[PDB]
Amino acid sequence: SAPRPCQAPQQWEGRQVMYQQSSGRNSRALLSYDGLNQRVRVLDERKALIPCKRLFEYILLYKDGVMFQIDQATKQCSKMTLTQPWDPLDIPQNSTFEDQYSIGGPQEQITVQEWSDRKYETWIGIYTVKDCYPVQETFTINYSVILSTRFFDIQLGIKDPSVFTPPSTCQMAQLEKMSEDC
Amino acid sequence: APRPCQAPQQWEGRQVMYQQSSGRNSRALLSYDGLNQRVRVLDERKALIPCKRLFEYILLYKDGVMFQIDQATKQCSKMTLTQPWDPLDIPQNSTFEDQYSIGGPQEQITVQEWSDRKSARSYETWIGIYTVKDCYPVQETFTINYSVILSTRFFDIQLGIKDPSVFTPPSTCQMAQLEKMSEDC
Repeated sequence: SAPRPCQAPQQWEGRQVMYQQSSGRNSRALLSYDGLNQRVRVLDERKALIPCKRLFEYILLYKDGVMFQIDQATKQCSKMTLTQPWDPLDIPQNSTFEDQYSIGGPQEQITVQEWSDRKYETWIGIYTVKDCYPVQETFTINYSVILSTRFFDIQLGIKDPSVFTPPSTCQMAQLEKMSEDC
Repeated sequence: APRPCQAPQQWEGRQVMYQQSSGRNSRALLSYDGLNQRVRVLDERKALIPCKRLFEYILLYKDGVMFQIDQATKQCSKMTLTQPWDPLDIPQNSTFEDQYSIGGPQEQITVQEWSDRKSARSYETWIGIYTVKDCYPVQETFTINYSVILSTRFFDIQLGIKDPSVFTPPSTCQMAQLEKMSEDC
């Protein structure tokens, strides 16, 4: 027979490195992922002091239809409507099985599997074999990367759920986006 | 402060190479022989969807040459090698960025991210992710003014080269086409 898809943990926090082709750049962030409540929080990290990217904090509530963008310094808020639907960090059953790799080398390694859902926008995810932790996600339109994103330092559960409760400023914030440049 | 480990300088495995020029990922087999300054790579096709035409590239940097070989007809292209040899290691001059852990608890590897930012007056930064215990390469990313021009992931690494004949070009490359050839069906 053929490999059957495992079940990704649906409550965990860790760190991400996200590449997007629109900018052509990498963004580091902390990432809280609560798939049980369809909600996700992310906090920009600066790598070195070279880009002055202006750090932000984004809170996405898909149970509602909304997301908040918060300057990390001034804490000023932007309320953005959420259009596209909730798309969880798991490997759906309908997905096909591409490949099984091993990362690292002979002494210290993990086995991982690459799956493709092709949800013509195609999605491809790499999750571990033993316990199904996410390592990488890639969304691609006609066979060119629009976005990929790497995950590490993952621990299960959410430590402090207040991460998901927006600051006082978002009680009545603008509606019209904020920049991301100094 | 973290000191850079020593990468293995002979291994074979598989690569996934992203290129921004194409915007695409290409899978291939990779034999890497940094002791002999030479590297061979053999295209793999994902599915039967792109008809990308498979190739085999052999890079001999000691002789300053590289050959591009059709996997079907075995026709060859000899292209002189310009930019110099750059091994898959973390040079000493490199600075230390971050230490991650991939996967989740129990089935995990710790890795270190290092950056050489090797200018050569253009400010092209190099960023490589290597394992912490025994220094195996997992990922390489070259970027010019802070946008990815090329990255490449490595897996299924075993040490040494099993059959070194991979590095001897086929009979046809003894006098090859001398220009580039296409990669399309």
